[PDB]
Amino acid sequence: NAEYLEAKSNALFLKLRMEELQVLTDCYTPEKVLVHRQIRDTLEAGVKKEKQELSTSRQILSSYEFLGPEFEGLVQEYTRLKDKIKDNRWMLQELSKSLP
Amino acid sequence: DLQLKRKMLESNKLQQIEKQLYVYFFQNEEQLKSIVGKLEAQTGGGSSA
Amino acid sequence: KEVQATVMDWWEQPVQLCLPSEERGGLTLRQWRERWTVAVTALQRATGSRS
Amino acid sequence: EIRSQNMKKLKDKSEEYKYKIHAAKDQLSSAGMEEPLTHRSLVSLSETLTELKAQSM
Repeated sequence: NAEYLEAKSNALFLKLRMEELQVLTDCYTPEKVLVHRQIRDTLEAGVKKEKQELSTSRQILSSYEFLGPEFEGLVQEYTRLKDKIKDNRWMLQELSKSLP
Repeated sequence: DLQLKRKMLESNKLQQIEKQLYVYFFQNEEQLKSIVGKLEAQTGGGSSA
Repeated sequence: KEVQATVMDWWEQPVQLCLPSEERGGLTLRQWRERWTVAVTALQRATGSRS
Repeated sequence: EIRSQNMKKLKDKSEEYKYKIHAAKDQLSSAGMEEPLTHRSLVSLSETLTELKAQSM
């Protein structure tokens, strides 16, 4: 009984493995493999370019962050004021077009 | 599950070609235009300029 | 479970959506697939062939 | 006694499977298929590029 159960377990495992390998042979034909290679090369070139840009930008931001919280408050205020001026100008332009 | 999906690819030739479309896209643009154009011409549409 | 995952990859072919901005013949792959799907659907409508 | 007979059939089938698995491994190698060229590996690589553009913006 012990021998029989062992033989049954081994046969089921080998069937499963055979069927897996047959599916992989159907999926990756030489033509497709070539395409997958082209796609890789484009993706790899993109990953490399973006990793370099991220590294340069992170280096510049680190120089401003060194001028303290007070500067950041000033920058926030400046930015708020520029945004309000831009909104008011935008409102004046829209009232002139309506003089029928 | 494998027997059902293999059968599905052997019966439907149009689905097989669909699955090959990305291959044509990266290897042969002319073929891609041709394969998609042949399928569009067969469909009569009178384009006005 | 691993074999089931492999069967799934074979059926979906996910590698076709990995480069969206690539244009060939002035159109993206998606656009081409869409064109294909519209054409296949038009052919199926003409050819009474109710799928 | 029935199980002993069935065990003989199972051993023969196991030998048949081992033979088909070798033949399939040989066909994949001739097609130049490497691990990084798989759907799963390439998707994984595209997902990494999107993540990096988001970090750069």
